Amino acid sequence: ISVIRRRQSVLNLMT
Amino acid sequence: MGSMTMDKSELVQKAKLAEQAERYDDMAAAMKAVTEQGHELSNEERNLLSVAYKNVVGARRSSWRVISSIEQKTERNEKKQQMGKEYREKIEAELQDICNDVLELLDKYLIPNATQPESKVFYLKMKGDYFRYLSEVASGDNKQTTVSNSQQAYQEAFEISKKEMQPTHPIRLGLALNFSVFYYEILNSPEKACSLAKTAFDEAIAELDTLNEESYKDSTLIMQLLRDNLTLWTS
Amino acid sequence: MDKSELVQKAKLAEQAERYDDMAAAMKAVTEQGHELSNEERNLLSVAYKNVVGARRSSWRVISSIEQKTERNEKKQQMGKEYREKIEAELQDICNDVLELLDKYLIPNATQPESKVFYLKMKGDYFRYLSEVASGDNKQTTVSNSQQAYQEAFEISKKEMQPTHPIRLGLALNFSVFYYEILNSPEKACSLAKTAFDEAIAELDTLNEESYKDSTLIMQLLRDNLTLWTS
Repeated sequence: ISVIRRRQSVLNLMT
Repeated sequence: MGSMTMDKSELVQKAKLAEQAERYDDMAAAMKAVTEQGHELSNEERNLLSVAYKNVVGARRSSWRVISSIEQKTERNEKKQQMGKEYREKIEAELQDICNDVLELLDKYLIPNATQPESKVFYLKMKGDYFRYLSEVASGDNKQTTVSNSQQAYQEAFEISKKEMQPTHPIRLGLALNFSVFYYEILNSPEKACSLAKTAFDEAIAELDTLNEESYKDSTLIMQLLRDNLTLWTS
Repeated sequence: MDKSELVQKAKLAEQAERYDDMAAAMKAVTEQGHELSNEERNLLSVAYKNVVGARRSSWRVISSIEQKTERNEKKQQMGKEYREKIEAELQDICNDVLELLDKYLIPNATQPESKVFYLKMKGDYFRYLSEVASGDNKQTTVSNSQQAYQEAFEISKKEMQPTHPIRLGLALNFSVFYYEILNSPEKACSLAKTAFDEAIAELDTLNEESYKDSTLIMQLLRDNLTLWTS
């Protein structure tokens, strides 16, 4: 609160 | 203390904290130590390792593209052009250190300890990915070598996946996606890239009926990326 | 590297989101001893804001996880030790900035505007130390933060217009200091409300098109005031 399309590749995340 | 006096479960807990804190260098160092203990990684550990290095290398790839784009539009000033060129080379040196570490892990631990075909395909795809990242910045004959090594790893993965996995399997689909990017962007072979991606998409579309709700979500997630790439490359 | 090469490196590092590189370059510029231009001053401020900001964010996350960890003493203790590592990095960053301020920036600042800018910065970085400090260290950092902010506040009141973005930014951060460090919502609200009202009374006499930086900060003041009152 103080003062201040591209081609796709994928990584598989199973579970 | 140190990673050489920690057991696996402690290093995994450290990786998970580092992930939440967005300290991806720390997260990669912890999972590298886990991998170097020599035991086959669980799915959770493989996810932690891959996410860590994706973010570590990803920050450098992104910086490299930014710096390279600035170099194209930089006024012809000797001091400025030397600064940008040495700065791009600094980033290139880090990217090559990161990729060589991952490729060393793959050849020394991950690929040789893989006991199931799904694991082999995953790590061979990873090998293909990280040689592709080297190829993105490589030049001359070294580029010939990293490109050839990327292609060979992807191809070995591709052959196993066609024999041991259904066309809807997310890793087979993700392998096709990234191998297609490799043909399009690295080999500048857009027809091969489009035909590889379209074949993977079509053959998976043909078998969605075989999937339950959970598998259907997993598969269509990556089929949409294949469609997005086809749309981008053919429009 | 001469100053021109270092400033160019800082701009490249900013574009590449490599803020530790950016801060190293602007630190080297500052240690050359000359008075910073407005451009170099903003590069230094942006760089360290992002460097310390990444550690503040990590600290808040690890603190949260540590505090909410029940029925797991090993994760709890690892969270404590990780937090302490992040705290040590945060203290090193703040120490570097404060050293630059005391050695180079504040002594070379002759104009009221520069004095206020750098005194505000000194208040900010002592405030960041206070976010993680405890005990006697905490008393020292909170008092030094307050001292710097109050010194900047009195200069900006005498020498700068109420619509000046540096004066408005000091009021914003000083009110945050009152709210979050001193747990004084009433002081924080009075500070933010007075700075807003004085800015609005002057802005009404002017064309706001040239004061976009002021109105942005004024909106932040109003946003804090509405949240803090509620």
